[PDB]
Amino acid sequence: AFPKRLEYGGHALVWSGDWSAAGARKAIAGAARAGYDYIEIALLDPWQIDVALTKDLLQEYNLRAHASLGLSAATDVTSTDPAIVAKGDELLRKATDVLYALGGSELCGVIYCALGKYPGPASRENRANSVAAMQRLADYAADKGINIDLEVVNRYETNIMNTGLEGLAFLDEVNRPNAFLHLDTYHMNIEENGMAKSVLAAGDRLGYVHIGESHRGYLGTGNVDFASFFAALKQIDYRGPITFESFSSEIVDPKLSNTLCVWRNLWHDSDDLAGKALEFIKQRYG
Amino acid sequence: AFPKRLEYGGHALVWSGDWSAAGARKAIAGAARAGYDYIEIALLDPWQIDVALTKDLLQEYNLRAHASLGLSAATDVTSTDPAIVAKGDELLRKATDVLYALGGSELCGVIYCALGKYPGPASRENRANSVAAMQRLADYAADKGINIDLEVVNRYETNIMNTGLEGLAFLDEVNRPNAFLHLDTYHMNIEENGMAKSVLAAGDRLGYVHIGESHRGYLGTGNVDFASFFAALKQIDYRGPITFESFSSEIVDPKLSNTLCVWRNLWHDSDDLAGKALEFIKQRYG
Ligand SMILES: O=C(CO)[C@@H](O)[C@H](O)[C@@H](O)CO
Ligand SMILES: O=C(CO)[C@H](O)[C@H](O)[C@@H](O)CO
Ligand SMILES: OC[C@@]1(O)OC[C@H](O)[C@@H](O)[C@H]1O
Ligand SMILES: [Mg+2]
Ligand SMILES: [Mn+2]
Ligand SMILES: [Mn+2]
Repeated sequence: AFPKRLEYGGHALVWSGDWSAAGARKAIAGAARAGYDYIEIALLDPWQIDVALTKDLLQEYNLRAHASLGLSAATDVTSTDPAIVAKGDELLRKATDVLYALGGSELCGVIYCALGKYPGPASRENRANSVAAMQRLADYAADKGINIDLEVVNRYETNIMNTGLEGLAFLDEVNRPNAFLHLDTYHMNIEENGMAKSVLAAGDRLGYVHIGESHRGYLGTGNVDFASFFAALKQIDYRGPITFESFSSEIVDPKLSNTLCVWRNLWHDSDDLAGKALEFIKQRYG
Repeated sequence: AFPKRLEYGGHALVWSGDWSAAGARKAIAGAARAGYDYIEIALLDPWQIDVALTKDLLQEYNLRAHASLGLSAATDVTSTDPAIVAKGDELLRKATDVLYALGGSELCGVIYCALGKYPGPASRENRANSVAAMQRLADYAADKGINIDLEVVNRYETNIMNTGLEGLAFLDEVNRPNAFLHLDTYHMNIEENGMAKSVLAAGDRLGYVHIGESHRGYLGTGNVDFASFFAALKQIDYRGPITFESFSSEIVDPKLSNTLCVWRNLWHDSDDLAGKALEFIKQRYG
C-alpha cells in the first residue's frame, strides 16, 4: 500500500466542466478557497490534460490532486473483444502516467468497466476480463507509487459490482497490495442494506470515500443516513481520502454529465455548496 | 376524475416475467393468495395480452386489475419525430382499451416518455410534446372512465420529471381532471428532498403510489424512510392504489428487467416476498 492520510477533497465538477487552462484554475482555486486538501480531477480523456499547466496550478494554490475516471464502450476492460480491452489497458496506463507526473497517489472511480447502462447482466468472462485488467493496472501503478481504488456504483452505472460486499469479493480476486475498495454514499443509498455493513466488512480494504447526497446536491438536504456511515468509518478508524462529489446542470462536462443523467439544477453557487459540504463532513468526521 | 379507493396491489413482476395464459394464472393466483385487492399488469406490449382469458382469471380469483407501462424509443411521445409520437399515441390508446376491458380505472407508470436512460437532457419541444400527448391520452381515457397517473422516476429512467414538484408543474400544463401524479418510494429515495415534501405538495393530485425498497427487494432491508413517507400519506389522507413493486433476476421480463438494470437476485420466493410486503404496508398505513 502507498501512503494514505485522512484528507478532504472536492471533485472538479463542483466548480468546472472542462480542464482547459481556465477550467483547471477555476476548479483548483475553488477547492483551495473552500479549504480542501486536494482536488479530484476527472480523467475520462487523460490525453487532453495539460500536465505542466496543472502542476503549476497545484503549486500556485498549494493543493494536492487525486484522479478518478470511468471507461467508455471503446475502452471497456470487461469486453470479450480483446482489442477493446487493450484500448482500456492503454487509457488506464495514460491516466496513471498523468497522475504520476502531478505527484498524485490515488487513481479511483469506475476504472474496471464502461461507466453507464449495460444491456444485460455481466458474464463470468466479463468479470474475469475486468479482474485481469485491474491486476495489470495495479502492477503498472505500483511502479509509480499509485494506489488504485475500485468505486462501487449503482445498477445504472455498472453491472459488475453494485454493493460493497460484491466490491470486496472482486477486490480479493484482483489480489494486489495497492488495490482498494472505493465507497460512494450516493451509490450506497440505492444498493446497500443500510450504510454500515459494507464499511465494517471492508476495514483496512477501504481506501477511498465519496460523500454524495441521495440526489447529488447539497449535503443534508436528501435521504442519505450520514450518521450511520460516519459511525462505521469511526469504528474502522478510516484514514484515507474523503471527496465531496456533487453534480448540477449548472456545470456540465458534456460526456460525464450526460452519462450521469444530471438533468436538474441542484445548486448554482459552487463556493456556497463546497464550503457548506466541507463544514458538514468535518462536523461529522475528523 | 373517476373514483379512487384505498386498495393494495402487487406488480405482476413479483410473480411472472411474461403475461402468457400460465404467467397470468400464476400472478393472479399469487396476488389473491397473498391477500392483495388488485394486480398491476405491465402492458409494455398491450397487443400481447389475451384479455378475455385474463378477465376470466380475475373473476375466478376475485381480483381487480390496474395497468402500468413504459414507452420505448419506437413509441416515445416526447419525440420531435411525429411518426414516433403517433406510434406512442396508438400504444397508449390500446393500453387504455385493454384496461377498460379488464374493468380497471387506473393507467399509471412512465406513460409520458420512453422508460430508460436518455443520452442527453429534454428540449422544450420534448416537454411540450409530452404535455400534448398526455392531454390527448387523458381525453381518450376520460371517455372510458379511466384516470391516468404519471409516475415520477429517477434520472436514469426519464429526463422529463424526476421529482413530485416537477411532476406537479407538468400536470399544471396538462390541466386535465383525470390526470394525476404517481409517486414511487424507490425513485423518491434517489431524487426527493426527504419523503414528505412532494406528497404534501400533491395533496388530492396524488393518484397512485408504488412501494419499493431502495434496492427494489424485501421492504425494510434497505434505506427508504417509510416512516416519513407513510406519515405524509396520512397527512393528506391518501385514498388510492398502493402497489408493492419489486424486481429480482429470479423473475425476468426480457425487455423491462434489462431496462431497469435488475442485475441481482434480491429474492427467490414470490409468495414470501409478497406476503411480507403486504404485512409491512398494512402495519404502517390504513
Ligand atoms: O417504477 C417503475 C420503473 O422503475 C415501474 O412502476 C414502471 O414504471 C412500470 O411501467 C412497470 O410496469
Ligand atoms: O460516482 C461516480 C459516478 O457516478 C464517480 O465518482 C465518477 O464517475 C468519477 O469517475 C468522476 O471523475
Ligand atoms: O460480476 C457480476 C456480478 O457481480 O453481478 C451481480 C451478481 O449479483 C453477482 O453474482 C455477479 O454476477
Ligand atoms: Mg369471460
Ligand atoms: Mn463517486
Ligand atoms: Mn414504480
